[PDB]
Amino acid sequence: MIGLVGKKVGMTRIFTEDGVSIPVTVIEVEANRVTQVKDLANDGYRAIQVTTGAKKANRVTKPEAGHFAKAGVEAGRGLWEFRLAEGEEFTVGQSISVELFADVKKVDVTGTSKGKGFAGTVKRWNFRTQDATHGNSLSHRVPGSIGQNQTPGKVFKGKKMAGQMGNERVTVQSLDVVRVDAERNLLLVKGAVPGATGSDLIVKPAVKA
Amino acid sequence: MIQEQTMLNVADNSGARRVMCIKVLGGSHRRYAGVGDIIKITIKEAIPRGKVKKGDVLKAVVVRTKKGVRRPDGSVIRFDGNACVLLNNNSEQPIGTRIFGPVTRELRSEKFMKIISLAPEV
Amino acid sequence: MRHRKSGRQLNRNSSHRQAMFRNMAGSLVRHEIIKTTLPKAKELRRVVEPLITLAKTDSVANRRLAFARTRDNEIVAKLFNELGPRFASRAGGYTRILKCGFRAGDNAPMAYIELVDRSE
Amino acid sequence: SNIIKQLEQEQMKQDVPSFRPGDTVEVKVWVVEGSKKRLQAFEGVVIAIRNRGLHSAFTVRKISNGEGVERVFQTHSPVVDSISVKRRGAVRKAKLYYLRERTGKAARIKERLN
Amino acid sequence: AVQQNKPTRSKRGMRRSHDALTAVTSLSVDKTSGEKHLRHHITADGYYRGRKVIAK
RNA sequence: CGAUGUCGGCUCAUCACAUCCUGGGGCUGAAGUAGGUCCCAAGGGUAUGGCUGUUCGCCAUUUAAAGUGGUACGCGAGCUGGGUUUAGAACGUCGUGAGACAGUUCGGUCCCUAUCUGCCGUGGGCGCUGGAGAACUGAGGGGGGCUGCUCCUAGUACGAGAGGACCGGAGUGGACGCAUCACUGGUGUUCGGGUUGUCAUGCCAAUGGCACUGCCCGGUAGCUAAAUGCGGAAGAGAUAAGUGCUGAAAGCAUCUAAGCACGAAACUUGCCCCGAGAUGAGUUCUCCCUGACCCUUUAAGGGUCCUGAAGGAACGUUGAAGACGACGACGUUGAUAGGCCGGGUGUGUAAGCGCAGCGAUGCGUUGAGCUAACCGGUACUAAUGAACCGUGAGGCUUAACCU
RNA sequence: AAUUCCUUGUCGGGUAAGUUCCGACCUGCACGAAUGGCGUAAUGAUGGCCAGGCUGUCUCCACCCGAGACUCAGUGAAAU
RNA sequence: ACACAGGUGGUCAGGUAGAGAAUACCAAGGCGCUUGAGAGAACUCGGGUGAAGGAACUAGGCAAAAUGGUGCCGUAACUUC
RNA sequence: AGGACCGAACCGACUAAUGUCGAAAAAUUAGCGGAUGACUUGUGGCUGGGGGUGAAAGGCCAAUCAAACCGGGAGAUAGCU
Repeated sequence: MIGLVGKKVGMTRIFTEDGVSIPVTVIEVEANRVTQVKDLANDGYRAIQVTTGAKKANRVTKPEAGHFAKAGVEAGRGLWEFRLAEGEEFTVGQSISVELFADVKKVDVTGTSKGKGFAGTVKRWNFRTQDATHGNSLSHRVPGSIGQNQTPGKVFKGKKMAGQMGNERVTVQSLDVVRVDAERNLLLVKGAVPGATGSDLIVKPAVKA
Repeated sequence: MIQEQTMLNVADNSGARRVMCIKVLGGSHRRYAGVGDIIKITIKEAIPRGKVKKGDVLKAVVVRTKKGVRRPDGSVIRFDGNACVLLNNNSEQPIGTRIFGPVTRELRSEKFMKIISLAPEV
Repeated sequence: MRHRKSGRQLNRNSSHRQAMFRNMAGSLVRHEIIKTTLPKAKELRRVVEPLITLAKTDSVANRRLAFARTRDNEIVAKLFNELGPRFASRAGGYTRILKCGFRAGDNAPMAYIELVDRSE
Repeated sequence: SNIIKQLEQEQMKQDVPSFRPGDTVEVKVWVVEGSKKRLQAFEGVVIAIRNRGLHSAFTVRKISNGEGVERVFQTHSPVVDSISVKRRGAVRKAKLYYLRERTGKAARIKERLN
Repeated sequence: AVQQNKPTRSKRGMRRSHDALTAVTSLSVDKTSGEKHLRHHITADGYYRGRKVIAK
């Protein structure tokens, strides 16, 4: 089934009547407007493309402005589309609310993780550091050996080395949905989700049922 | 957070006063023992008249930790020292007759009934 | 990675950085316009403009607190007597930065920082 | 944020008494043993208070039979029922962490008498 | 740590292909004095956005 | 031999299967639990310490197991230098002696700024053919694949008893990986406070400089673990060893020759990520350009004037984005940054004055004063009008429908 | 044993675990009395072993402050 | 070999605290060391702090951490006293 | 009184890190030993190469020592590259 696009809004905890406190991530899921519906006849697959939020009138380009005007949908920030499960249908211009998550229990949240920049092997791949004393010289956090000898004669592809860490989309799956608030457009999910505050997130029902 | 080579006090009156943890049981490559995990210890100094002598290896259960324990609502319990209770290596069965100091309720595993009963508090 | 951190280091230690802003804040008040590098000028807005805000209301405690910064009785006199009343109705933004090319010695991006005054 | 702050506000409790570090406090907490619910009393000295709104918490240290016990209570958790103040320590430090090292006659503090 | 064969002038030029400078090609004309200057920068004589700012 | 650095340890691994564990089976001198042996199986996992330079080995205590080998007995332009293997010295022994001894002890310089291949990241150029802005399909590639214990079944089957299942379900752990900062904490030389010596601001009071942040006590935001959530699947397809149904050759029998069934953490998919430079360069949606002159070696030709749109770039303010590029937001039709207002947080009752005391000091004003990166607002300052790049309806052949 | 190949001799002490160390025996391969033998208080930047305190040595690293590394302007090498 | 973190004999040598020519901060006097400006990655160098544990590291407590002054009390084995 | 004790100048160089095309053809930083003596140091002398000097390492004798440096025999010789 289709997901929804929301914005991460900090974190909080919910106190239950029995005493236990549930850490919850707050996701602001306002109305999602369908801008385009894809069908097997034309696109070879069925999907719905949705938009959310708002954009400055002078900031949206003409190609994007015409695309929204065709669907009669107010311009929003970015576009995302979700594949259909063959059991439901949608129409252009339809608005989708967070209420569809009322009957679900597990969700999958996808977002861009925080960017750590160029990271070393110790931080990136949990490499073990070498001794800080006992004669060690300029080799306290160095990766160490990266190959065997002449017989391979090369470093194998996929070697773990320092490089860019974070700033890629990652998915946290099977997260418990704690509360849904349609009128206030909130979705409380137990746990933590990728990305920093204000980052766009995609929420869909858990697939590992 | 009890790991190998850690000093522990003895809550019971078995005659031991200070013990060394030499192994954390319950899993391969386990790092440190929790609130109520079984550990293997060696006695470093005990009462001469006690039933347990120095330099003997026997199991033990942690009852108090300096690091503390976490409650489901976010509360924590912390102590000024680490304490344990002695065992029999074949059946858990704390050999002590009385245990001093508070004991947390995390040990209620349908089994440590003897420990909790002897506990002056909780 | 300095996420959400603020405050330029300017290749100086804390003590040197604090003194340099202290002097160069005092110079700006004295002359009402100075020429510096762009990074230095931007960081000064956060140490000079608070001083003018303090000078808005004249009091013994404020005078002592103002003196503890810039450690100059001339500057303290200049504040509370001219800068204070001049900016009485001004809600911040007492400074203005104007880029003025590059320094010949090392090609440092240079800029003029000057109070919103001197319209005589 | 506005959304978060509004969300936490509805979970507050307005019956939180005003207390300061160094004040002797007895905090009543709920205890559950299978199906029975009881009230347990924890009396001690507040050595640190953390103010963060719904996340505010304080820690209480008491001298038990042999060693001290430090417990951190979440102020707005349902587990805590009531907080009562007996003494008013005349300390002038936000965090009384130095009391851990001290013991005996050196762990006592004066009375505010205000 | 050191080369086994001296790179050719072809490789040298190929590496240097990215060292070319770029012209500003963005010179704005002052509103009043009509003096060419870098964008968002004061003119040589001390004008900016028309009004004189240096007075020196 | 115009030089291929040698034993161990550390870091980092990768492959084989003659499999240590987990998985599937045959036989058993297999009652059950637990075994013995053989076959299939390399997906993942596959200890910590004491002694010794040791590999090894002995010993202590864990685990489901602490597998065997290849890779210059893997890995010193990655680290160490304990052993061995220079020069000093001593012991035993051999020699008249200099000296020697896989005999033993004490001490004893480990260089290299990476051109190429390789690998981990990140960009520019051009191409994909009229240009441009978006959203995708997915060839293909990679990541992950571990498991203990407790309870129910059940104290059931089995067994004289003692002992004690298979299959299936639930809960809770260890190790490993991803994400995050709500909680518990670390850090917090940009916040507050205490205090020692000394110099200075005319002096008292009050402050600042220096002494590792002078030494300390707390601590915001960020980053972060010890903290907190989540993951290993289920299912499907074709199979290995193995078990079969029907069934002739060979009137019988026979799992096989025809045909039809099941059958493992292996294989393909399912889960997550990259991905159209996939030159086989893909699909969809939207936007922009439809003015004239001439020249010839009349060609997908060249030249001139006028127009240059969509959009892009550049510049500026910048960012939970970042080595630099890149990426995201904003540029007044404006909350992008700074300041300012209010709040929060932290530290903790400022200075001044008054009162009590001979004084240090105490009390009142006063939970005051000051507060970095946080929250909500506010055009006060800075994000300038413009210039620059990018054009003018987009080749040939053929096929199908209008004409 | 600064001497011992067999050897980690045998027993005891110390450790949960001791090829090291300490004590005792002598089967001294191959100690031995001024190329001196056995003791010896004090002394030693001398060898070995153990204990208390102490700690980022380590389980397991995290953050922070400075100088380089990175970008811009000027100058401008080296082995090969 | 250099406008080189090295070496080079003698004399004068103030204030506050201090036993002191140690050490900290200063006077007279002399200097900021002849490339700068930014950014605030890995990693290297020199430092600061650290939850729980406290040598489990390692050939080896290497390196770090710790102890550190004055006065009074008290101070073992052994000994050439 | 002391080849006495602690500790600066001064003399020396036990450990670690940095530095190895370095700031330096043995240094820097933090610790470390002696520091009234068999001490250390300025100036000037004497000992000359199969010789000197040596609290003895084959150490030192102008950054060179199991026989210094310079010139000569000398185009030594080289069954070797």
